[PDB]
Amino acid sequence: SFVEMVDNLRGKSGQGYYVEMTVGSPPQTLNILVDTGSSNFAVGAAPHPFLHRYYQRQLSSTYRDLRKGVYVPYTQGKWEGELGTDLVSIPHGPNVTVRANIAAITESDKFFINGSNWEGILGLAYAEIARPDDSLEPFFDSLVKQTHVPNLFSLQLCGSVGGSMIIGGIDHSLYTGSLWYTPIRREWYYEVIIVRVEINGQDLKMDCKEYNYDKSIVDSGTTNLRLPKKVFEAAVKSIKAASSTEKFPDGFWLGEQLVCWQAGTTPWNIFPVISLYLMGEVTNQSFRITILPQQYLRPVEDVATSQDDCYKFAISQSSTGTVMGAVIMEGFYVVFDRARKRIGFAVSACHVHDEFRTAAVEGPFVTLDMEDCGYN
Ligand SMILES: COC[C@@H](Oc1cc(C[C@@H]2C[S@@](=O)C[C@H](NCc3cccc(C(C)(C)C)c3)[C@H]2O)cc(F)c1N)C(F)(F)F
Repeated sequence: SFVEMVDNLRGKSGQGYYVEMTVGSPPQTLNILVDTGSSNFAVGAAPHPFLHRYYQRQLSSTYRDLRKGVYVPYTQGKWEGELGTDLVSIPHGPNVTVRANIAAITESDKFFINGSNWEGILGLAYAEIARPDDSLEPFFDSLVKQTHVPNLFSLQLCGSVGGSMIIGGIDHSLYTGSLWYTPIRREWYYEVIIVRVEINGQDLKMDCKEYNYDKSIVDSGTTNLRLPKKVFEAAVKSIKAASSTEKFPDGFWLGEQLVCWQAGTTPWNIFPVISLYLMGEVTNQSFRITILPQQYLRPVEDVATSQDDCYKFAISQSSTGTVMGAVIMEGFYVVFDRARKRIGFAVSACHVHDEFRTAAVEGPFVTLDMEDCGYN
């Protein structure tokens, strides 16, 4: 019955993907950002310049105050509010209702995005990183505990944008080829291990621990591919060399300045493909996902009145490990198989197009000593 969940996601470029939910009795409708990088379910519950609607606890007969405060500091953005529980449903999701923890957001700073069209966030990761602490049961744990929904979900994020969140299973009509699985290293973030990196077929040749320093996570709430300082520098250097045929302001490589070309003349060919190899399911085995420039050059509306094609560099430097954000996930079907502690990747039905190249998930590869790639 997964067909009812196909295309249940919407979004705007650089502004996340959201699903429709209802909270309270009678049901109040809200759009909720889908975030595999956090574990709190939180909604605007007070007026805000960027909110067109919000959760009104006073109007819900099933609302229960937990009489505890809470705050969450993200990389960028934070909010604080009051904890409580209430009934929650997903109209274009499984046909169930659950009582879940909800953080009612009363104050925030750089959390809500002007024009994003979402009013809350659904953290889909594990209790370990929930605030105030791991005793606050995350939404998906409540869903699985209270219903017969199987303990997994999958995300098809498509390149204003749409996608699918299949709750409780895998919809085989949403991908082509085979699914390749990498272990979830530890259940807090969706942490994985990258074992090799190549750019246009050239190995970066770093200690693979550098790729996962201090962790690597799959995070739908983050837009960019984010890379640890040393890896970022090596990657940009290689990407610059490959595209040196053209000139870019260095504010572009910092993800600040956008670059434009005459509509339809974007020189895709001069930008390399990036291959990330992930730890596999059997001994000394891995697989790779290959990312095209159409993924890491994010389309942005022209600052000028011109109808050029403009882009921002969507790879940026991190001090908290690798983050495989939305631009990596786009064009792949990603299965969060919590039941079997693994994450699967397959080429998405809405895969990214290139004239002479194609995003891919390929294996098996042999890779020795993969355990040594994890950072401790
Ligand atoms: C520019 O934003 C676009 C972004 O909007 C937001 C998205 C988030 C979710 C964040 C995005 S970034 O902060 C990484 C983080 N995941 C890893 C992480 C890093 C630090 C702390 C935590 C804990 C929550 C576990 C404590 C988790 C993730 O959840 C928070 C926000 F405010 C905004 N606006 C959009 F629109 F989704 F693309």
